[PDB]
Amino acid sequence: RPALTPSFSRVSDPWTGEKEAKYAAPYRIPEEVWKNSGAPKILFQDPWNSPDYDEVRKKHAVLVHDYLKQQSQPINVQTILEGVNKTHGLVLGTIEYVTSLLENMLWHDMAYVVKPVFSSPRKAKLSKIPLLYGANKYQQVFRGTPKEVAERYEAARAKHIKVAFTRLRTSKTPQPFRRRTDEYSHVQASQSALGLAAAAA
Amino acid sequence: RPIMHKNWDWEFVVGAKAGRKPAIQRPKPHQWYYCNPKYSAEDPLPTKIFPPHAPPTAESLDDWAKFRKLCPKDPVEAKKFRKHFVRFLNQRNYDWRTAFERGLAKEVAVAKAAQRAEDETKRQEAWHAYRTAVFESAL
Amino acid sequence: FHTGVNLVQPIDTSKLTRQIKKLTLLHEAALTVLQYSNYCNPEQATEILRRLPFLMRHEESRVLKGQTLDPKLPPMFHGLLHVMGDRFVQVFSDCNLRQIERGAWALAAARHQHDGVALALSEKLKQLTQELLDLNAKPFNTRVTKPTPEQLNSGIFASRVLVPESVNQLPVKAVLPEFNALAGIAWALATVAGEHSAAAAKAALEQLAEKFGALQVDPKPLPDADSLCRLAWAFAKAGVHNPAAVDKLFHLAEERLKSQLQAHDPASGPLRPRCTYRYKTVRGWVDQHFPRKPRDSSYLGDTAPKIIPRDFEIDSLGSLLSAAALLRDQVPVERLQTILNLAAQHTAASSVAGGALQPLMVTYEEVTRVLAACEQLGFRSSTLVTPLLHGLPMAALSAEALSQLAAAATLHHVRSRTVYLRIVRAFNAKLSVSPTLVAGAGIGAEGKKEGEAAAALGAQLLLAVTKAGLPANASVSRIASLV
Amino acid sequence: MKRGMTYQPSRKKRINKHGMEKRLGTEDGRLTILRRLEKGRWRLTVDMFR
Amino acid sequence: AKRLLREAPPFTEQVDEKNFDDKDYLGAGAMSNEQLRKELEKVEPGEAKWDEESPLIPPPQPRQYRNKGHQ
RNA sequence: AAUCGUACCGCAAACCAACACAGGUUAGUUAUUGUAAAGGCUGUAUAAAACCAGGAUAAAGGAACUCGGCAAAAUAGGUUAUGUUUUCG
Ligand SMILES: [Mg+2]
Ligand SMILES: [Mg+2]
Ligand SMILES: [Mg+2]
Repeated sequence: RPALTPSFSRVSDPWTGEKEAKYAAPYRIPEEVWKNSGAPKILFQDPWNSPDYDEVRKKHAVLVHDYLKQQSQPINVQTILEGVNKTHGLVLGTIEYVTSLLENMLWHDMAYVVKPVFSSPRKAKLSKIPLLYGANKYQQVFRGTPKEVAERYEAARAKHIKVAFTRLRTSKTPQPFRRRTDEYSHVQASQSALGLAAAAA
Repeated sequence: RPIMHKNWDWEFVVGAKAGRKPAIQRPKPHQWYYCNPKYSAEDPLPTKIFPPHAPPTAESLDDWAKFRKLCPKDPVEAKKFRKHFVRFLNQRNYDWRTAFERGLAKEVAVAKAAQRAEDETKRQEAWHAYRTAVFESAL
Repeated sequence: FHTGVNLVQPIDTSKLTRQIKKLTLLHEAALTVLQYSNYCNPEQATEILRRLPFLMRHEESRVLKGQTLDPKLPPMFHGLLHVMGDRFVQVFSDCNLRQIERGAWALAAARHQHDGVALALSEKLKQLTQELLDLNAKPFNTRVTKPTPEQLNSGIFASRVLVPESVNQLPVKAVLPEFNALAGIAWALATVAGEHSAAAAKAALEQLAEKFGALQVDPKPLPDADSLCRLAWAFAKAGVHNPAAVDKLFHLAEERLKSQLQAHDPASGPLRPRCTYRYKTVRGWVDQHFPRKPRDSSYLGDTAPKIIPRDFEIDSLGSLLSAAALLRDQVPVERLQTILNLAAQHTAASSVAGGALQPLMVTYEEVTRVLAACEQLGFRSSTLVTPLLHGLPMAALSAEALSQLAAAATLHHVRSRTVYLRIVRAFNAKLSVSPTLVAGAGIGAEGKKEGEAAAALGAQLLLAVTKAGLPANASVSRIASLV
Repeated sequence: MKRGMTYQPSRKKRINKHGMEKRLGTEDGRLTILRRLEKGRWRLTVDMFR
Repeated sequence: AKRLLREAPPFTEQVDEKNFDDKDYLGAGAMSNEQLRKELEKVEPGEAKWDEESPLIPPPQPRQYRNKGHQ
């Protein structure tokens, strides 16, 4: 249930970088009429967050992630915003909000960014060309594009073999061992029964 | 005789309520049965010792039968082998409690979060009705 | 890099992998399946499927002497298969050949029917039929160093530890190296095919039968006995009619049986099958053609090999012959007779050491399975039944089973006083009085027989013994007096 | 290093070194017991209890 | 400590993966008792001799375990 | 199948140090990628002296300090064509 800003031009996004409130008066009035009149502003707009602040943010991320998976090449943030809104309707308002969602995906390796090549660090810092983003069909354990991921895995694979044989040569176990800890108690048994009941219903 | 005890006072187990022997503060595995506030001398004594945290799937465990098959024939190695088996059994009692405490913490956090969402919804709905009245009164 | 709250996925990939490898009970499996089934990659989704059939059997064995299995478990086992079956279909397009083998086998082993999986397998079987039956085909290679973008969608390489892999040198002069993989998939398709996916499965198998028949070469490593049985039953269940393909399949089975007997020296000992011995190694596993000596490791707790049979055994001969009876009309009589004679030679040679008889243990279920096929095929032989009776314990069998065994021995013209005595002695010890004859129960049959039913069993046993011609003995005399 | 920790209690050591069974095993120990009887000490050995 | 020098002893649940039976076989449509009686009667009473067996026959020998290649 | 141990403290305000002592005290287990589940614990009332202790920043110069680069600071890490010395490692 998206809500429009007092300018009636876009929807407000659930993040700390949003500086516009949601219009909630029963009647539609221009901003200039009531903003300078001196009346309390809370009578016209809601400056707070919704009760489902965390759940809405998670839903928006899934919409962005699914759209990227349907794409076949990296695209800009502007294209992502237009594509999501066209498919589902006016649910996202700004490109900064989408960028924040993408940063979370990049941190956890759910997406990747293609960066340009620059001759000097200062040119890279001052560059203003938009970036391109892609998505991984499944979560990976390495950063970068699929070509970069393959290179990183190859280095990791070599290191693992190097370490395992060095341990064997120095009279250590090739593979570390642990003990199995029991993590199934009476609480877990009752959770499983609850899960079956919900699934049946 | 049953294999496991099923009638526990859960207020006592979690720690909100005192036990039948308040002098004991941390019951041992074999002391849980008699510290239970719902102890009764008419109930048959279980054939095995389990804490209240054990799952109901432990009734099919037979640990000493398996130990005998793995028993080394050298007495010196046998004594050490037995010592580690007793260590394994004792530790299993406190793995169940740790899982019990972590599992309940997650359920509590979910329920507390759900209540927080409902309270905010009621407050926002009440304010909206008040706001509407102001506009209607002013015509 | 994976710290904080993930707005897309509820559980980290690495943690989910840990839980899957740590499963020992169905309740623990249900906890994982019912929560994160929508976030498994093909590597994780297929691993769960393979474990489930083994977890169900484990719980059935956890029951103590005086207890019974919880009735709520079997319903939950099939519930988990259905949920994982749906996820298998969703990620089916990103699986490898080996991963598809695991998922298909689990459903086929559990006898769970799923239309979505059957349709997906039907298309895959068509694609693989023209690729794995080509002469210029190479074996599957697990030594991947720089995966392609499509290989990153299998989830194998999203790991924080070393990925185990085979260390063998792949053959470079093999013909149809992946025939066994195709045979298993086809059998699974027939078994998993449902009511709304039967037509698609049959059509895909018919194309495979035509391609298999129109082939002028044999795989360099002959297909395993298990694979041959699976393919034969794939045609039998699906109703594929192709005598050219059927005859060729039985030819391969005949060739393998002869090869095993040709390369066997009786002086060494009783015939035993050739097997693959798989051992754990630093970088993975290694397959050998012969066993190692027992070894003591400073780090591993178990150095025993995993034995994967390749030649025929009594278990597999009872399934291949069963398929032959179903497909009798499509097999020439000459080929059927040759296979039957080879089966008898395999059985006789497997239970003889030096110049003396050394019986090999068998179960009652196995004996009945073999005999049932022979009765349908009308094959009578004493060289195939005598070894089976020497190795059959007769202490926990019901009275009815003993009577049936005696009748079977007489019909097959078995000439061994020891076998007859071991049967009559066991039957006499089970026939009790009180003035009503009572025949005891056992593994062979369900329930006890009293009155006329007990008398009928005794009469049949006496008739078989009389035709056999055994000299009078105490056990037979008591039975006759009671009856 | 910090001093003053020359006593490290051990029940088995105390009984073996100063016990009644030890005092009665030698002539000199028996003379020690007599000296303590003559002076009239209420407890004869560290090992004594009722 | 947390790091073990070798694999721990098998004290936890052990799931067995040996001797798994999943092959297809025929049904239980065997002959009736009357048919067996008729077949036995039809048997010719051939006066043949018994085979020469060893005085002592060893009891049945257990079979070795088997695994599957779906690793 | 009898007999003895089972409460409470146990890196500590309960044990060894005369103390509620910044010291001493064995083994077994647990969460955590860049972090970290369970559990556990908690400080009389103020501030815009000198001086003392432990930190932070500092123009221009850079050992001129001092018995002495004491103390403090400092790209500290990895791979190198070539050269030197070797008991040739
Ligand atoms: Mg205590
Ligand atoms: Mg300065
Ligand atoms: Mg100077």
